[PDB]
Amino acid sequence: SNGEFIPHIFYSLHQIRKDETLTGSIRHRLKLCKSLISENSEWQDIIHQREQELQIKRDVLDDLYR
Amino acid sequence: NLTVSIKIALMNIPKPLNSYHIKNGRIYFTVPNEFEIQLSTVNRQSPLF
Amino acid sequence: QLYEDLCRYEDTLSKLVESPNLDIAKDLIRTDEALFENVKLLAEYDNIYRNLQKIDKDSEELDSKTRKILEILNECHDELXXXXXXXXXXXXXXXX
Repeated sequence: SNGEFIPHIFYSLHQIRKDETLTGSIRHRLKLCKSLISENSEWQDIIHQREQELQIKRDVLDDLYR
Repeated sequence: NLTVSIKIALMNIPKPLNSYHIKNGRIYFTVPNEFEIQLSTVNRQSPLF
Repeated sequence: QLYEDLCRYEDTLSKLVESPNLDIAKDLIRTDEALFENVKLLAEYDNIYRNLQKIDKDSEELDSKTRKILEILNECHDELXXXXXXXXXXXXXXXX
């Protein structure tokens, strides 16, 4: 997901933690973050499989030449 | 069968259909049920594009 | 884990407007760091997925090539055998 929308919330959150509209805006951005993350070792395994296909075919052509 | 076997070979065959027997001019695949028979069918076509 | 992070902030602020202590803010900070790290990892995972898609496309291309070769083969088989030899034998029997 996008990582540029999170420090914007952290700035105001820092201000509130140091001290309705401020926390209201913070929540208004946090909802957009909720919908964003909701919309958006494992892949390694998958990588190998895809290449497995490529390797078998290369071996066949190499069977023709040799 | 050589033409069908490569298109069937590329597509995503469901899990209960991974086992099949390529018969002389057809693909005969089974899955057990009852009614004194086995849920097996013979498939054969022509297009591929 | 990324969603509970976003909910804790709203809950803590909602409790701060009505009143409510200092510890919950530190909890918010650690929560912040965790959220950031999770986001970055997620992005990297997305990129790797893209690579996987590319490899898939390549495989499809090779399959198409193989299919075409097979078709040309079937044509070459339909172009050409013993019947012609028999007609040549009978033709030799007709010439002599």
